[PDB]
Amino acid sequence: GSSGSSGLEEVQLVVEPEGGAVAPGGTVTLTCEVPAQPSPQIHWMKDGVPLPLPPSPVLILPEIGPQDQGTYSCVATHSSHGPQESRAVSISIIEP
Repeated sequence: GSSGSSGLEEVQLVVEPEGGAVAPGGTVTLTCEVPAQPSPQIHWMKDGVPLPLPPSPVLILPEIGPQDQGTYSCVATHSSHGPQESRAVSISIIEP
């Protein structure tokens, strides 16, 4: 958190659903395809730790559950750019 600072970010992480939640056993899609960059350096972190998976502009997490719950985030790193971490998406289970 923070007292109340306002900032911007080039990267626009897109999760599905947008809300960032799904039933216990669904499938989510983490799209971080930067508009300015065609094939930038896409990354995936879970709780401040690099997950064992190949870097791609599309990361689907089928069969989500309680263990899946957490907070993901895509980081873009390429020429004329720096370590920019997109908003953190907290994936949780919905109780319909």
